[PDB]
Amino acid sequence: DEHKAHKAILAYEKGWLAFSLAMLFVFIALIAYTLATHTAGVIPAGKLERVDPTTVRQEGPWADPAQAVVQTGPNQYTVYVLAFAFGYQPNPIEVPQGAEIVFKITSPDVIHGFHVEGTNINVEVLPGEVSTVRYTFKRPGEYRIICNQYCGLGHQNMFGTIVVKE
Amino acid sequence: KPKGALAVILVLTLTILVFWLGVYAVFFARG
Amino acid sequence: SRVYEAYPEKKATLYFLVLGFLALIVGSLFGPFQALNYGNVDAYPLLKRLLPFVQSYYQGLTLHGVLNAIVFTQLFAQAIMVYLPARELNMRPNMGLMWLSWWMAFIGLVVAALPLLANEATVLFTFYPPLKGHWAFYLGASVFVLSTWVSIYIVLDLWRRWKAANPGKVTPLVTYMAVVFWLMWFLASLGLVLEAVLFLLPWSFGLVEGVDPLVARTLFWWTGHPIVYFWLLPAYAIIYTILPKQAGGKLVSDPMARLAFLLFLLLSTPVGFHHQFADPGIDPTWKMIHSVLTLFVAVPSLMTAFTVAASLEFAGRLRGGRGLFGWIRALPWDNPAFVAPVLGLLGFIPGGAGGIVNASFTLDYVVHNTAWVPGHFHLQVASLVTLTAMGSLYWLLPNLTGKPISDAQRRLGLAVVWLWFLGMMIMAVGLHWAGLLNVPRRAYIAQVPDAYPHAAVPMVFNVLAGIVLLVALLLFIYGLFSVLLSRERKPELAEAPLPFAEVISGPEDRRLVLAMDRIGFWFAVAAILVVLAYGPTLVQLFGHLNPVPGWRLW
Ligand code: HAS
Ligand code: HEM
Ligand SMILES: CCCCCCCC/C=C/CCCCCCCC(=O)OC[C@H](O)CO
Ligand SMILES: CCCCCCCC/C=C\CCCCCCCC(=O)OC[C@H](O)CO
Ligand SMILES: CCCCCCCC/C=C\CCCCCCCC(=O)OC[C@H](O)CO
Ligand SMILES: CCCCCCCC/C=C\CCCCCCCC(=O)OC[C@H](O)CO
Ligand SMILES: CCCCCCCC/C=C\CCCCCCCC(=O)OC[C@H](O)CO
Ligand SMILES: CCCCCCCC/C=C\CCCCCCCC(=O)OC[C@H](O)CO
Ligand SMILES: CCCCCCCC/C=C\CCCCCCCC(=O)OC[C@H](O)CO
Ligand SMILES: CCCCCCCC/C=C\CCCCCCCC(=O)OC[C@H](O)CO
Ligand code: CUA
Ligand SMILES: [O-][O-]
Ligand SMILES: [Cu+2]
Repeated sequence: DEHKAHKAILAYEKGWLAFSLAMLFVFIALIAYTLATHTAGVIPAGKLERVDPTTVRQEGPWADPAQAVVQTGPNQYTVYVLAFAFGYQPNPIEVPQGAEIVFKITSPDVIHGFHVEGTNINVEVLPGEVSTVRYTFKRPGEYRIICNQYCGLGHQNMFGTIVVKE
Repeated sequence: KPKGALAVILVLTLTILVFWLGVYAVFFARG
Repeated sequence: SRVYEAYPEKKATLYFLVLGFLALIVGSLFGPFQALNYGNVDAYPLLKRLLPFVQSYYQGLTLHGVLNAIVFTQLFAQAIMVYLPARELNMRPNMGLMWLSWWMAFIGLVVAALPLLANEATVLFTFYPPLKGHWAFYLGASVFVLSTWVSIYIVLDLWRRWKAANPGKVTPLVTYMAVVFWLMWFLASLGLVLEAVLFLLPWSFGLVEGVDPLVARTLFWWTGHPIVYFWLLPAYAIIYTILPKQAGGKLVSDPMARLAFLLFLLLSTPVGFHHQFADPGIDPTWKMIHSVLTLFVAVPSLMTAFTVAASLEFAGRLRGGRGLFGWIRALPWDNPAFVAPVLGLLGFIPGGAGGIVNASFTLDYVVHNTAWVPGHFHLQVASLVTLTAMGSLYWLLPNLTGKPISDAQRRLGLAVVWLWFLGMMIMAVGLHWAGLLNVPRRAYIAQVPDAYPHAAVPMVFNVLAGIVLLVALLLFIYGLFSVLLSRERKPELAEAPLPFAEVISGPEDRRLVLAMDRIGFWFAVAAILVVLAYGPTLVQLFGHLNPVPGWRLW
């Protein structure tokens, strides 16, 4: 009874442990796959790229928001975004559909979120560093940017806007 | 066999699969 | 009391427990309001009448998080993971050192609380730079956490003292748990200590102008994840070594339990990049590695799930349950100390399911920093851990005080537990669901009542859960003090034995157990795994530090 119950319990637990490991392994295969698609573009570039938050609004590519959007490939735009208290420049961000948008985002004060609603763009923006991420917008229109890292009392109302043109 | 113990891990597997496959779908819908 | 003369550890532990729950109660005051907030209902005016020192949503969120997630959980781990091994071994923990650790905690908590209550430290319980709190927040946090180093010394001391009296015996179960537990905590603590000492404290005392945000976040999440396993394993010690008795059965595998724990010693610390998936300056290959390491650490619980469920079933069968379902209804559902953990395990199923989602590298972009994440962790720590600690009142309080639980007090206990479970369940749905709708975490969203229209449905869950938990919390308060400040005191309770379970017969893997008891060796493996997992990244970060001015934006 107890000797038996124990034997059967331990046999089957080993069944479970093998199947679960299996399932974990498959998830790993499925994550890997995503790494090989274009959907991995939203993973940040893990290169260090250091800036000076104290001068970033005075010099460099964040200094003049109406020139944040540069064509860097025959189908590619780099966009220099400032995330700051409490908003995003430029507002709006204007990019064309179909084109690969490299976002290079930074902050002059504290940390912010950059979460593009409707998309997989979700990146922490740290002052002193440039966060780089890649997305292609397939559908034209208006995406909301949401800040999703607490950044002080203005956190709940800090929003931005990406317009994707036809 | 431990019939009940297995029911538990059935539910747990199903919960996990639903969660993970769910969010996988979402990830790709947004990709 | 003669009893306290012979067992002064009962009184220290009692002190750790009460402070923990006080911290719990105070911290938890803010929860219903936060729940109503995530339901788009602003009750903060009401709160600021009752509690006029409270200046904002985010000051309350700081108190809430610091007090529930850091203070109460740690006090609890210190209570359980000293006293349990100490009773198993029937040995006296170093009483001088035990009191040093309680006063360390108490002192540190009070120092950190001063600037928290005064609105000088409204950074969250994560306190990411460059948001800059008062030096007293960092000092008192630092001293609060370091209290655990004393704890670590204590249980190692017990351990060795025992091994000396008992050479060529294996380490007993609860004590093997507690030892791998505390050794795990020491590695993991290093990250934060490092961050506080190299960075947070210099900075906040004014010794250096800036801190590198990336390096602080990396060092934070070194400690930052295994701190949750620090929270969890005290509960698991009870679920494994006590609950089986409460449920009418036995623990069905000593070695399986030891293995769960050992896996936690190895796999708890090298994983922290699963909090930095959306961070710059961390290589994607290292994120994949930590992602894989994170899927592994989910194994000890996948394991726990079977071991524990099987134990529960064995109990229900002993108690007459027939059928695929009948072993469930056969269990002691009128016993709060049984119900609380079991309900917590139930919620743990969707909890861990969301953890597993979070840990997948790219899948985290769906949910990162949305209400989903609070959804995940209220199932894990606000439910399973808190419910466990809660139901231990009904067995561990009497044991420490001689104070009896009336039948009336038992019934109130069931009500609280269930209402807490259910409330947490209802909230988990509103949160996950809102998260999938892109609602951010850490946000006073009722103050932007038109910002999240697509979330109307889950919001009503958050409201409901809000009022349901308010009632549960009220009832918990009433009840705790009803038992704490109670008249009767039967000392033959304090002298009763803790309800440790037996282990089921029979034969086992003696060589497995023996391998696992090579604890020095596993300690170093674990530590190598950290150097390997964190070393190369940290060497680059440190080699390219870019400090920034701190800010106060509240
Ligand atoms: C106690 C507290 C904690 C536990 C436990 C916990 C478990 C997990 N977590 Fe987590 N979590 C993450 C990964 C996981 C995974 C893989 C697991 C796993 O360990 C889960 C394993 C568990 C299982 C696979 C389930 C087994 C089921 C059991 C054991 C119950 C069986 C039931 C029985 C036997 C009862 C039956 C009885 C009857 C009556 C029938 C990640 C990412 O990889 C993030 C960051 C995401 C982001 O974007 O920030 C995160 C963030 C959080 C945060 C917020 C951090 C912050 O504030 O920024 C907190 C505090 C937290 C808490 C906790 N976490 N987690
Ligand atoms: C009456 C029960 C409680 C309620 C209704 C409740 C509700 C909430 C809600 C709605 C939030 C999200 C607020 C936001 O994201 O802005 C939250 C956050 C939090 N909760 Fe609780 N809570 C409860 C108890 C607990 C307990 C027992 C724990 C710890 C054991 C806990 C740990 C936390 C922490 C760590 C935070 C996150 C703080 C941060 O992100 O800075 N909660 N809770
Ligand atoms: C054991 C404790 C569990 C707690 C369970 C309690 C039941 C929940 C509510 C029941 C009545 C339904 C309430 C609906 C009536 C008014 C709602 C309304 O219209 O909202 C007012 C206003 O919008 C706000 O600011
Ligand atoms: C997508 C896949 C579909 C998902 C659908 C849910 C899958 C159920 C999962 C695990 C059951 C684990 C238990 C496996 C039992 C192992 C058999 C065993 O070890 O039995 C030995 C015993 O001695 C014999 O007499
Ligand atoms: C005992 C049985 C042994 C065999 C067990 C095998 C388990 C196979 C399970 C999953 C395979 C994953 C397939 C990987 C394909 C992923 C591609 C995908 O999902 O693509 C959607 C998206 O639209 C594209 O861009
Ligand atoms: C019990 C739990 C129940 C949970 C129930 C889950 C409900 C959430 C479902 C899907 C969200 C997926 C997100 C898909 C986002 C699409 C939005 C979009 O594409 O629109 C933006 C764009 O700018 C237009 O121009
Ligand atoms: C008892 C408390 C438990 C709390 C339970 C938490 C609720 C979350 C459950 C499942 C999420 C599954 C993912 C949902 C997927 C829905 C959308 C989908 O399937 O994705 C395709 C869609 O087109 C994309 O826009
Ligand atoms: C939307 C979420 C809100 C709803 C949340 C629901 C989640 C699960 C609820 C209860 C689990 C109950 C499990 C089985 C309970 C056993 C009680 C039992 O069998 O009772 C015996 C009786 O006392 C004779 O002795
Ligand atoms: C044992 C303790 C209890 C554990 C059991 C709880 C596990 C929850 C699992 C799934 C619930 C998710 C609800 C189903 C998801 C709905 C999907 C949906 O309709 O999503 C919208 C989509 O876009 C189409 O319109
Ligand atoms: C007596 C024990 C069982 C009773 C338990 C109740 C059953 C749960 C059902 C609904 C909860 C309703 C709570 C929500 C009421 C708040 C009103 C609100 O916020 O309504 C939002 C609406 O969408 C405005 O536009
Ligand atoms: Cu910027 Cu929150
Ligand atoms: O913390 O997961
Ligand atoms: Cu973690």
